Amino acid sequence: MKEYTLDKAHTDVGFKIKHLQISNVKGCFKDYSAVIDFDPASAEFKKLDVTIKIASVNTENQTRDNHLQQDDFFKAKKYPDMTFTMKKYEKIDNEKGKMTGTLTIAGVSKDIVLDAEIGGVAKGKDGKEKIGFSLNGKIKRSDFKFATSTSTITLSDDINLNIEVEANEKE
Amino acid sequence: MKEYTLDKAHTDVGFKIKHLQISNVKGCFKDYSAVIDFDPASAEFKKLDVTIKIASVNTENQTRDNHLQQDDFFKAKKYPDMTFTMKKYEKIDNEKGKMTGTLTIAGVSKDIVLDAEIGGVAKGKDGKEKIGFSLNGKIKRSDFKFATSTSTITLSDDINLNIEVEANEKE
Amino acid sequence: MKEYTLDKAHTDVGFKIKHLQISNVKGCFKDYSAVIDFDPASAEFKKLDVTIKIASVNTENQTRDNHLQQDDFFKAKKYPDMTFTMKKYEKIDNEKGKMTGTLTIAGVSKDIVLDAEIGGVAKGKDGKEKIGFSLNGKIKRSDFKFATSTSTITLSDDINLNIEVEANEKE
Amino acid sequence: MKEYTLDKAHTDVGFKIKHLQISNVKGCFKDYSAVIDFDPASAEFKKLDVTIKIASVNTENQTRDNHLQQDDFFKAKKYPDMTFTMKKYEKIDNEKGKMTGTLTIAGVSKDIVLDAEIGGVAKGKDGKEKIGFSLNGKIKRSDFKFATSTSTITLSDDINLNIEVEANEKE
Repeated sequence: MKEYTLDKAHTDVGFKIKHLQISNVKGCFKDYSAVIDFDPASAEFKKLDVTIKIASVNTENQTRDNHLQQDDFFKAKKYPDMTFTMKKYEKIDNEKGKMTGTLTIAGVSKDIVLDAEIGGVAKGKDGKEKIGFSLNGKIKRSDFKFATSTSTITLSDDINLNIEVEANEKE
Repeated sequence: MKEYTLDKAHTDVGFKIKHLQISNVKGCFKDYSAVIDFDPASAEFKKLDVTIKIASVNTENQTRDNHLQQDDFFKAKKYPDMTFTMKKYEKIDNEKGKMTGTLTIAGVSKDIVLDAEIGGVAKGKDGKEKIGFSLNGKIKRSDFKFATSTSTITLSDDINLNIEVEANEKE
Repeated sequence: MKEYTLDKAHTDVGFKIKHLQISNVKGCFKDYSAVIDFDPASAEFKKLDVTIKIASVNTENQTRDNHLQQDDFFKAKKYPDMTFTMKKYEKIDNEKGKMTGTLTIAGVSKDIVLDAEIGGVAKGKDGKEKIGFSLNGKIKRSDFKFATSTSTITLSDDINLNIEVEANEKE
Repeated sequence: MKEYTLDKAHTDVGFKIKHLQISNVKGCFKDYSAVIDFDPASAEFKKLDVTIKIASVNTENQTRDNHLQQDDFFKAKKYPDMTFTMKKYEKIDNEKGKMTGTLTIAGVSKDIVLDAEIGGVAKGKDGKEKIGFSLNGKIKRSDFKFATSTSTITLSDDINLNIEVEANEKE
């Protein structure tokens, strides 16, 4: 038997413990097209049709973006683009209305409601029109059989859409 | 009715989705004392008794460390220190043995097994002894009624102990 | 050395593994009062004020109901009842409208939107009026600092309200 | 405007909220073979080699068992059986020892340690030998690239082995 004294400098009294952390993935699409018909006399949308290139996704992370394109997500090879087609705008007042339309994600289509909020209608610098509005709403991955392999525990079943639009008149 | 064209520069086609991520909290204690009795003739521990100042915790994060001291964790005001007392060392070979002892966390005591691995026995520069060994083992929060408020989902019930020791002879 | 043969009848080749499962808690309140003013000429609500006795909760489970009354949830001793007060009904059509009101949970108050769906307006058997409608909407625990101790991982931050009402005229 | 009174009998003041629950899957295998060489003079194992038919899994649930056989788990078509081969038994005392061996799950092989606990050595009714022992240890899914598609959040990375054996002498 012999007695020792720790060398505190090369001793580590250590532990490891596993925890969960919840976080929002925020993202946009860099490339999309839209057709916008709007009547400032009555603050009603007449036609709103959007096409989004799945390829142009951006969640501030290079390799998750690539991963989004694969079979367990978008299947961008087979289904390059997602689309929204307005079917009905039901006015609440000049600032607010309920928009109903058909969303299509990887070939599966469902009708969704978005909350339209008109953040501002104007005549621009040059005397030609502008508008600024938002579309907001929650859709469920499950309604679109989207990313079915991934559990609703790991990744939320709810996707929150925030479409923020500025837009100028045509020709 | 009037037709518009998105201004892609001030338009954001955006989404938010919640996901979970698992991660290890790694930590040590900066301040502890120990008594170490070891027989290099037989590579057996004879006495190993450790006291750790809960206050000296470090998980590379200032405000979690403070939080660790509160009621839902250590209760460092009431129970300033955690202690380990060896009761039995059962040798496997010169490199390996099973250590049994009493761990006390916030006044609750349980007997635990650690896996002793002797990483090296030597005579130092000055002809006085040194040893380097590790103690490893898993303990359960639940066995110590520790952090009972926190679910075993958020934070794992299993804590992994890694004690890495270098140590020199006495007097 | 000696050779043995398993007795398959008293041998168990076993394993244990921990998994997570997501589930909806569904619940109602057995005891509440309400004041309902509604104009069948225009299908507009005029006044809707509800008081719910927290005590009368029911989630098909005896001991969770008790637990709901405690500090980490409702605090029913201090705050026996939750209340809803309509501030505005904005009509969409005769079947649908957006209801805005003040919800109060344990003394904290926030304005919420519910989706009113009029499932049917009638003159009853006896020539006196009836109506059947639903109020639906999502509120966030966090907006009401509700059950703050419980993580948004264990229990969802989103509560989904489904108020299903049948109701007859007065005097 | 007109005033109504709830019909409490056909009114439901309801809510839905999502929570997580952690649970142990307990399971065994109904069909396996083993070779057991053991020396009661010294309480040492000499050879222990086990083959388990993945097909014979049982987790008290019909359709999860089927699911276990598929690509995201066992791949029982390609890899019908898992195997354990003892490489070393290191004795602690007559009741306890550390067993090291090669586990093979779906063609991937790793060396694992089990804790042998001899629950009893005897001469049976007929004067022929019996033994009762347990093998216990934790293995990591990740070490065997097992069920890689499933997150370590949904399903724990740690599998706990409990092999409980009764066994009689040969010929």
